[PDB]
Amino acid sequence: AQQSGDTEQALQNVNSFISSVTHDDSITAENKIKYTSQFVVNAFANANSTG
Amino acid sequence: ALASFQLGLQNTAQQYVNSGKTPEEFNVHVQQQTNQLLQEAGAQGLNLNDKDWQAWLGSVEHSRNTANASYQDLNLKRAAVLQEQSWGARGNAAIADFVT
Amino acid sequence: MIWMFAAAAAQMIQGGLQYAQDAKNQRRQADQKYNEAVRSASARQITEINTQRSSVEQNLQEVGVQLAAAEGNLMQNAELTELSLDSSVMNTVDQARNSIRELTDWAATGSAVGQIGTSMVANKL
Amino acid sequence: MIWMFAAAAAQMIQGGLQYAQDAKNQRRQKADQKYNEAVRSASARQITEINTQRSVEQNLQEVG
Amino acid sequence: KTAQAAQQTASAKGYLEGQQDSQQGREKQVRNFFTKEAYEQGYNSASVNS
Repeated sequence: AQQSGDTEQALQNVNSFISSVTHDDSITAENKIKYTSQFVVNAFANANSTG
Repeated sequence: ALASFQLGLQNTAQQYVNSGKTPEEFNVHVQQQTNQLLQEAGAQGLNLNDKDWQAWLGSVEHSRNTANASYQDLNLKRAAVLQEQSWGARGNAAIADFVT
Repeated sequence: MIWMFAAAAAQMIQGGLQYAQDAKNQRRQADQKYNEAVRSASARQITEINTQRSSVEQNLQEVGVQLAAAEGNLMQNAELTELSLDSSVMNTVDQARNSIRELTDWAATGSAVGQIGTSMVANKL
Repeated sequence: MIWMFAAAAAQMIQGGLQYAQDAKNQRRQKADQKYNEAVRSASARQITEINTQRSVEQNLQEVG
Repeated sequence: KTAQAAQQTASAKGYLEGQQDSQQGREKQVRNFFTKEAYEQGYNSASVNS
C-alpha cells in the first residue's frame, strides 16, 4: 500500500487484521495477545520513512 | 481461502499492468473474482451478520481497494518512462540528420 | 566401573576379526583380471536399469507460491525508488501526485483512526 | 563486542564439520563410480537435443 | 439453508456495491479520473515521437 504513497490504506489494512483477530471466538486470550503483539512488533520493521 | 484471494488480486494487478490491458478488463476480472469468493462463503458458514463476518467483510473491502489504488500508479510510472525513452529516440535522429 | 563397558567390548570384538579376514582374502589372489570385468559390466546394466526406472492442503501451497511471487514483485520495484534523488522520474511523478492530491500532522491521523479502529463495520451498518 | 559475531560463528561451524566428514568418506573406499559419470554424458546429449535445436517497443527496436 | 444463504450473500454484495457511494468514496473517484488523464497523453506523445 505505501509503495504507492498512500499511508491511510496501510493503516486501514493493519486495523482490518487487528479487528479480525480480536473478535474471533475459537482461540484463547493468550493466543489473542500473542498474535496481536507479534503483528504490531512486525509492523514497525517494515516502515520505510520517518513519517 | 481469504489469504489466497488477498495475495491473488495484488499479484494479478501487476501482471495486467505489464500487458497494457484497459481498466475495464481489470474491473470485470475483479468483480468476477469477488463473486466466486462471496458465493463460496455461503456454504462455509451462515454468513450471519455478526462481529466475525462483519470483520471478514471489512478486510475483503480493503483487499480490493488497495489493488485498485496500485493499478493506477503503476501505469503512471510506466507512461513517464516510455515518454522519456521516446523523447531520447526523437533526439538521436536530429543529430543523425545534422551529421548527414 | 568395569562392567558397564561389556556390551561395547563385545560389539567391538567383531570389528577386529573382519579386518584380518580381508587381508587373507586379498592375499590369496591373477584372478583380479576376471574379477574386474564382472563389475565393469554390471555397472552399465545397473545404470541402464536405473535410467529406465527414472480443502486446506492446496490453498496453503497456492498461498506460498503467491507470497513468493509478491516478494519478487516488490523487489525490482523498490530499486527504481532507490534512485529518486537522481532519476528526475519520481520527481516528475511526485509533481503530478502533489498536484492531484490537493483537491500535515501525521500523529493526529493515527489517533483519529485508532479511536474507532475495531468498530468501523459496526458503525457503518 | 563478542555478541555481534554469534550468527557468523554459528554459520561457520557447519563448514568445518562437513570438511572433515567428506575426507573420511574417501578413505573408506572406486572404478564403478567412474563409469556412472561417463553415462552422465547421455543427459548432456539429452539436454543437447533442445540445445542443438537452438505499439511503441517495436518502433524502438526498429529505431535502434 | 439455501434460502437464508442467498439473502445474506445478496446483502453482502449490496453493501459492497453501496459503500462506494457515500462520502470519502466519491472523492476517490475524482482522484481516479484525473490520474487517467495524466498518462493517457504521455502515451500519445511517445507513440507519435517514436
